[PDB]
Amino acid sequence: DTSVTSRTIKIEQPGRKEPLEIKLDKGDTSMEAIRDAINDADSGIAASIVKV
Amino acid sequence: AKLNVNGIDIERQSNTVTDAPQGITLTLTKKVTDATVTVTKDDTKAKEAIKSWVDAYNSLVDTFSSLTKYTAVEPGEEASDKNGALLGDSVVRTIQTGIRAQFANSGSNSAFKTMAEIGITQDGTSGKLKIDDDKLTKVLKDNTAAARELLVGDGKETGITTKIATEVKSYLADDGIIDNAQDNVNATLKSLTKQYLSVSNSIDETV
Amino acid sequence: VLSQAQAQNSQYALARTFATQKVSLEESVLSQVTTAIQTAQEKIVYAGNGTLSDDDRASLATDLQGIRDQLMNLANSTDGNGRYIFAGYKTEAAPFDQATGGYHGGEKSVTQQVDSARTMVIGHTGAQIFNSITSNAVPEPDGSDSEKNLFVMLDTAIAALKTPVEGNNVEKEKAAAAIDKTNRGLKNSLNNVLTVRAELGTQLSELSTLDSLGSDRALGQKL
Amino acid sequence: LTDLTKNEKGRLTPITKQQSANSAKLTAYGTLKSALEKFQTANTALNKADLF
Repeated sequence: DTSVTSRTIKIEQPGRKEPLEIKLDKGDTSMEAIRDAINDADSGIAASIVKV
Repeated sequence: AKLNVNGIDIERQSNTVTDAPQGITLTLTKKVTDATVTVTKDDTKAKEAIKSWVDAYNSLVDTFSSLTKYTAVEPGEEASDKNGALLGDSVVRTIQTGIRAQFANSGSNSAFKTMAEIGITQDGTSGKLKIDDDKLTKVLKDNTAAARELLVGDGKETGITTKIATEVKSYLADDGIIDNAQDNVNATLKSLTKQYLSVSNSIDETV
Repeated sequence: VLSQAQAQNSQYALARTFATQKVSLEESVLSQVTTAIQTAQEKIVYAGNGTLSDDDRASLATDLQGIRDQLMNLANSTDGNGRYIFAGYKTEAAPFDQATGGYHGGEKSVTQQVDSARTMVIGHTGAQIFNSITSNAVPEPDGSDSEKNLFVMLDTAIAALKTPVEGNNVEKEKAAAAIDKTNRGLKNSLNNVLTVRAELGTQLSELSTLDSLGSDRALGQKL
Repeated sequence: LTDLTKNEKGRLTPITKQQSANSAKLTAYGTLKSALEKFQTANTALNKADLF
């Protein structure tokens, strides 16, 4: 959404003790921005973009 | 061309598929069933770049020390003995101080605040950099993002390498300590050449 | 009368050569002082991390102790003739103690006449290269008073570092404040060392060239 | 005339020594710039992020 300014992605796994939090600013709703956010955290979860 | 990668259907116009997933180029030769492509991370390129950077720095420090090489004379007679060289010049002092100041990073988001954690440390007496391969390899394997954002950083104004490059470029480009040094010493050379011509004229007049 | 005036200029020239050798040794020792100070700054920045184990801080403390050992060894360096370059006016007296590091040489700065016309402080007191703080540098916010000696700065640093500060919020805060003030004190000390090199460097570069030019002018005036 | 030329050479001895020192300084600056540019090449080779 355009209105929100702070965003969090919470990922819970059975093997992971404390759920992972991914932080997104206001201007990072772009798909490339989400990929970079999820990759840069280096939590073991890899995000990618596939053009069908 | 029609293929299927991890349950996603891909259709292309050629036998070189490149954007599924982005960053993998596949060359198709014949129809295949359930092939496996494994991509694993390698850190050889980064370690080679770091090693070459350290070697270049060590060579630079050797040259800098040679320009300051001095030989003490026990009785007190004065001779060349390579003692003079470039002693007392503020240029070498400024260059070394700037580089060593840049060794301490500013505004690094990573936990590491210096180059010791990555594994490059300097002997106190020698003042030259040396690395430990095992710790460096382990750090590259575990936290590559932290090392990248420490050394490369944002690539513009944050990180050890970019700050070193910025200050070195400032020195070399114009009015920088080494470039201003070259300009000022060239003006000094012109004045000294005029002085040598004047000395030749004085020799002619006296003789 | 050529021989006598030439001998006078030659004895001033011998004083100049001894001064140049002394200040060249000063340049070498001060360069090794600069390399050590930079290593100490790197070590303190490593210690600047918020969280560390007891082993890490103990290793940092022993490395800093080694750095101080090298630094005083350079400060207590003996010249080839057996004198101490940084002793001051009296060469025979030891410049610094191994433990306290106090200045035992002549307080009055040694005055060597490079020429009859020009007289200045050629040799510097051994204190100045550790025991002087410039005013142009930014003051340390923690305290108005800044202890002059370079030794006592990093000694206070190791004093804060050696004591296990974990477990008490007030003690962690005091350790952090001590580390902050000691690192900015290291920066101020490095500024002082750089200024000392600039003054000494001019003496053995532009002033030494000035001495050579004055000798040439005296030769021309005699001629 | 030989004594006058000898005295002129004696006066030039600081001057010619300074000339040789200036030539040595220029060669030192050339070598230092070569080493500094080699180091700049190595640094910029490190500055690329795709290695990580």
